Amino acid sequence: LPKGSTTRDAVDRTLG
Amino acid sequence: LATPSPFDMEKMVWLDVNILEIRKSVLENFGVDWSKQIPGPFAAFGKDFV
Repeated sequence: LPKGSTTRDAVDRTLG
Repeated sequence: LATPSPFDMEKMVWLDVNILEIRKSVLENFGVDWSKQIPGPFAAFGKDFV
């Protein structure tokens, strides 16, 4: 995904 | 003369679930497709003897 996307943040918030 | 509590405090459980899935696919269709069944030769004869 592109660096600034919101989907990238949502991905970063999974698998905690 | 003792009485029970209305209910019993139970331990609480937190559940964390993860489902991950990736799908990938490739499709190609290339080349020349020719006819495979074609008409063949013909021969006919006819006569009136009488």
